[PDB]
Amino acid sequence: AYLEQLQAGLRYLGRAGESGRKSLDKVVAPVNGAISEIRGAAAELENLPGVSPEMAARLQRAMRGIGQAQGKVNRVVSTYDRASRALLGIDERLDA
Amino acid sequence: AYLEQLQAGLRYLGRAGESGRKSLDKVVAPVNGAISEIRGAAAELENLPGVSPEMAARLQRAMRGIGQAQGKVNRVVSTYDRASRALLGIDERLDALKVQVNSAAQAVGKVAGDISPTLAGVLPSWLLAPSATPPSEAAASLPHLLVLQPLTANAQPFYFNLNTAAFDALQRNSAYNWSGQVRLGRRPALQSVGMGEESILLKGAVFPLRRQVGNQEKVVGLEQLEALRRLAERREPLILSSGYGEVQMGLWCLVRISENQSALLGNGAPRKQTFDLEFKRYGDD
Amino acid sequence: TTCRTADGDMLDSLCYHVYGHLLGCVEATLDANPGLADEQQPFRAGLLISFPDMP
Amino acid sequence: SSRLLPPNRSSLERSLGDVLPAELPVPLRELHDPARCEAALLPYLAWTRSVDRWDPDWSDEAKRNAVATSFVLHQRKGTLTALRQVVEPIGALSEVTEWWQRSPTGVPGTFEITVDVSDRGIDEGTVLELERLLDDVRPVSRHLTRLDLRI
Amino acid sequence: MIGMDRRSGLPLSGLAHLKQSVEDILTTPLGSRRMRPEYGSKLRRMVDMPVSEGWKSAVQAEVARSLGRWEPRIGLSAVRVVAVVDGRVDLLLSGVFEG
Amino acid sequence: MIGMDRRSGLPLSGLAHLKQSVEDILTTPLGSRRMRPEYGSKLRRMVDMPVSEGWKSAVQAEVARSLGRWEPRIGLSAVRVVAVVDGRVDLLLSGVFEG
Amino acid sequence: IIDLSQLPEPEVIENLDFETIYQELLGDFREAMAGEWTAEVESDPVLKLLQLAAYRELLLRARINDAARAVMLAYASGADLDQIGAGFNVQRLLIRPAQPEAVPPVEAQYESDKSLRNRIQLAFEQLSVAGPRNAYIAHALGADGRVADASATSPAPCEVLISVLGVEGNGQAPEAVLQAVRLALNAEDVRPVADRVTVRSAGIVPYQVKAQLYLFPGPEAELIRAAAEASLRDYISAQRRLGRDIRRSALFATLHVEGVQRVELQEPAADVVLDETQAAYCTGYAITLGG
Amino acid sequence: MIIDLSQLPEPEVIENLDFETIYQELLGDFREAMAGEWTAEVESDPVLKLLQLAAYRELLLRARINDAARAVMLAYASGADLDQIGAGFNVQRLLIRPAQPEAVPPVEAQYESDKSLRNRIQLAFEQLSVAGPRNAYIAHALGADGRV
Amino acid sequence: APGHSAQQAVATAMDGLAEKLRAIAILDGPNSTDEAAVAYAKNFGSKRLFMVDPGVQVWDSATNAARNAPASAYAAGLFAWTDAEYGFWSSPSNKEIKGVTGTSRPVEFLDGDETCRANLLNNANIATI
Repeated sequence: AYLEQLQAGLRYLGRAGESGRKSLDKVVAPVNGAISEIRGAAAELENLPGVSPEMAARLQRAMRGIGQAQGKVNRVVSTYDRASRALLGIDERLDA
Repeated sequence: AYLEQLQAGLRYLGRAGESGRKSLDKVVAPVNGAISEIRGAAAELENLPGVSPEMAARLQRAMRGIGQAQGKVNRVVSTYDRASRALLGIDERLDALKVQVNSAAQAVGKVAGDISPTLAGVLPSWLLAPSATPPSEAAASLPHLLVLQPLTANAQPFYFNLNTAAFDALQRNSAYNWSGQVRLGRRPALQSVGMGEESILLKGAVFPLRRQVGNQEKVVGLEQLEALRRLAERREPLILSSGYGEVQMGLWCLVRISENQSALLGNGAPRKQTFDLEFKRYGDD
Repeated sequence: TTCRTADGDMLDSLCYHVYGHLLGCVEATLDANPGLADEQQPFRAGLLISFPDMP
Repeated sequence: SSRLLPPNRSSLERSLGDVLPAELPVPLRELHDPARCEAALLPYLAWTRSVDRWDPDWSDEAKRNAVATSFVLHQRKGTLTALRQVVEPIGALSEVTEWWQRSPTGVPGTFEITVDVSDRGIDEGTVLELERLLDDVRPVSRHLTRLDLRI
Repeated sequence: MIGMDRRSGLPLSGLAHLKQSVEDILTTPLGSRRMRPEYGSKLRRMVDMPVSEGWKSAVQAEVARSLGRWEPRIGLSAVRVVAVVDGRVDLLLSGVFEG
Repeated sequence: MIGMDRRSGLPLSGLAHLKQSVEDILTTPLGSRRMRPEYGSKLRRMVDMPVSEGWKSAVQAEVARSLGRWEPRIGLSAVRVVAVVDGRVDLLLSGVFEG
Repeated sequence: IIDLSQLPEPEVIENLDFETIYQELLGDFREAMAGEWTAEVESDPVLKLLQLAAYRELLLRARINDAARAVMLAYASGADLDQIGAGFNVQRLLIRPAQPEAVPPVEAQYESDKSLRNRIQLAFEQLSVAGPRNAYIAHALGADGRVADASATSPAPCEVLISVLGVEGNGQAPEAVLQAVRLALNAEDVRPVADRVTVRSAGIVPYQVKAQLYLFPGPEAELIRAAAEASLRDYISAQRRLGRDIRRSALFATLHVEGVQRVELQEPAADVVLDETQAAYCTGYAITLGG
Repeated sequence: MIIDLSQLPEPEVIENLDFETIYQELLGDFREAMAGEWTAEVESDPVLKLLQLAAYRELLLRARINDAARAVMLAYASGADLDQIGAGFNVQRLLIRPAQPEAVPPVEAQYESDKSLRNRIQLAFEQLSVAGPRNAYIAHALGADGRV
Repeated sequence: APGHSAQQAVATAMDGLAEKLRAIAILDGPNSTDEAAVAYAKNFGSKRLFMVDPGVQVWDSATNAARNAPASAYAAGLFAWTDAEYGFWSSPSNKEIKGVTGTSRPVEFLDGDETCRANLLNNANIATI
């Protein structure tokens, strides 16, 4: 179900790294909505025989985009104080 | 009863901000005589349907004046000590003028709104826009000797030819920074510690009565060395563009202009202007 | 400092002609202008921009 | 766009100039105009306008005027002049009672109102709503629950 | 440096990218780029001016400015009129390679 | 800058205010203003003097002083006698615009 | 007074995923290259531009949605209801603000969200001064040591029965706090109407709950058992906030957290009723596990 | 008793923009996406024609959202955007001088400025609505004139 | 003849008067589309005619809107600005027009011999803003 999973997975991180401009609490729910939801494809893609010459360039189109989504979150988060980030507790969450 | 109220209300504040020059106690009684008395119009003007095109410009004539009355009181009061003002206790009283008069100004603005801030200084998109067409110097029938051109890239360049300046000398000093360190028993060691100042010095003469080439009904001007001055007060480097060896010379800031204008006319106009420009190479990356 | 366009005048060109640079000079123009960015960027001939000071 | 490009451009740049911006509508000013809200998010605006009673059976012309005139209704709750307009989708403005039409100094109960409602669109049902649709306009103790009707 | 071609989208790197780097300088007018107003050449202002011997030295002095800004890997040598047909002048843009 | 007209009270801003700004300089004598003694021109002292070629250069040198004080947005170019009728000389006050 | 800001999110613009945005851009790219498109044109530096563009309006459809959240009172966050409450005459007040008794320990505090949002929701119910059913409520929320009000009338007209309930501890509100509503209702009521102020207009019966929950064989039973009261101890404080009923299912559904497979209830035989007049109080709870 | 709009805190959705912090992201999203196959960051490369469109047209769409977010807030809307706030609260913009001229130059229909709508939209609450209490029977009894 | 040169009878009158006068006649096409002005230029070929078809519009103080000027007199003021400041031998095309706003037709232009509305008019011996 990776055709449904990762493309929806990048949609959460589009809300994560952008609804965090001048606030903290709106970051945690799409990040929780991604880590337990990108796992739904990291466990799904454990066993595939290389299904198509297509259908996996789509995975390369997605994982480049999710690779851009880490850079947007981890730079918007890094603009904050550490003490305001420690009370929220997403230092031990963005590593997931 | 606002026709009786606000016009009498400004009369108290005329006593407030003026009978307070070298004293404090004469301020409090007209200020108390205004705050509980401008309220008599701020509660009166709560319900008016916009009664007249007149009768509320009078309110605008009054509330501009009461707006001037806050500025007179709050500056005369501010000349005093805070401790002499705290013993009187009108720090917690002049703020009620910021409550009642603002409630009165909001009441006037509901009945009669303000005029729109009309616009008369609306210009087209030209008066701050450079004429990007090249001048008549660049289209002349003379090959350009040297070209000054700045970093803004839209400003008008200066063209050296027989119509404008036409130097005939070109000093080009170029040092190289080798620093000597004296050793005791031997020759002093030399180290390359940089590049040093490279300079270009342009001599020459402008004769501002010789007519332009081909008799174009136009002479070499008196303006035509002051254009070198205007192009030099830009605090800006210049690209030199010759036409013989390398064409892309570097960034060269202009440092010195010194003309010797003599053989004068009646109104001070010279007919020779022997100048010497002097550049230094701006060290860009 | 209100200016009026032509049918081909453009925003980053205009506030470069007014200010002299474009670092922090376009979005400050778009800030103090209601409905300017909603209009198409090749401008029409009769829209007014009030260029603010200190971009 | 393709117009923002310089005059020298390939057909590739002119094509990528028409795709890479990828303009979008901004439906943000439409959230507070009840006549321009979408029908799927209209009761979000009915919440912030504090529309007390709502029916998922009305036409949108009867749903949007309850939000647009939610100010004028909630400004004057004790009046009759918004009791006339609170019954808007049930089209009815016929008759209302007052003190001096009854000669013996009012009813025992100091004149609770028995208003007249005249509906013609819906005949089946349409009674059980009007004793509670008119409850917010009615004060808590200025009236009693006595009511009059007409079909 | 490896860039892509303007037409056909193909990534070409060595010296075909060098030639299209120059022709993006020469044919863009000033201020046509977005947020880069000091980019391009005044050669469009030199379009449809009479070919005098001062027009030649004003093109050499303006190609050298515009390539001196945004093309540091090219040392300009000379610009020469080599033919004239009706309107169509043609210029041998010769320059050594640096960088 | 937006000012009002001298006659008729109308607020005129762009360049009609520029011309009446100059004619408040040229026609006020020095010391006629209140608490501003170094305002105005010595042109009233030049009234009813013979029009020589040194009178012309003394008017150019005095308009340039008086406009240099209280009119910085005007760069003076020249002052020229263009006609002479009985007593009435008339001067083409030409100057470029700055500011 | 029910919070709308805890529902699933409304999308004013649709929020498509990354793939159908990308294929929509290629359909725009084939039509723009019409007549001169070749398969060699869509090279590697060309396609990676289109993968950027499909990523940027994924961040613009997320920007329009996040802007449209913070405009509606449904899902509006802090320092932005002050822009909305200024349109509804709602300003946050000071609950012991930054008075420096000692200068480095600054103690600044404002009104929080989700009750300021209620005061914006109660804005239009404060315009009518002729006293509808909510203006007696919304003007009685001016005090601090109470909770919200319910209005009713059984007797003869112009006799208002309002039930002033209060959340400060064990049940009964003080009578000195009860006198503040008549100081809060002087120029807000109607002048002929006359209210009686009853604090407990029906009576208080003591309630408890005793639940023998089961948790999964798995994570620790210390923070998950205590997380059941995180949705319960704020639920009991919200019952007399509306003055409305508790159910048997209120004692079930407020104990389901992440990691629950079955629950159990003994304290009611059947559910109790709490009308607009009737209210109650819960004394002390004991929720353990059966395993 | 209304609060001034000049003491409100700044909201969440309004953002200062930068062309560089959009364009340096588009460099920092495309350079890693090429994996070293594209390395000509000279401006003459025709991707930097287009990344200066995707950072310029995005900055216009980032500004339209800031333009629309000000248009739905009372402390920032102006023009015909306070008309939509005014139409919801039954407040219309005034007419100081009337619309129709009798002469050949057309007299402009003089409306009040938008700085006075913010006076009138905010005073649309503390307003005579209904004569409930003792302070409202008398203020609704100001229909006559010869009276104290 | 500003406005009175879309008619052929006056454009032929300005034609035959030009070689008597040793001048050039700056006529203008109609303000319709491009092929209405390309086919209007095919009635001539008489060495003395310089046609500028987009009637450019100018801002007005009284109207407070966009006017409609025939744009044949603007090319005459540009030729008088050219031959006195740049010389008559200089080509009076690439120079600035003052007193101007947008044109009555948006006329696109590129580089590289496209299907542009600039190269279409110029190859039909028609000048254009």
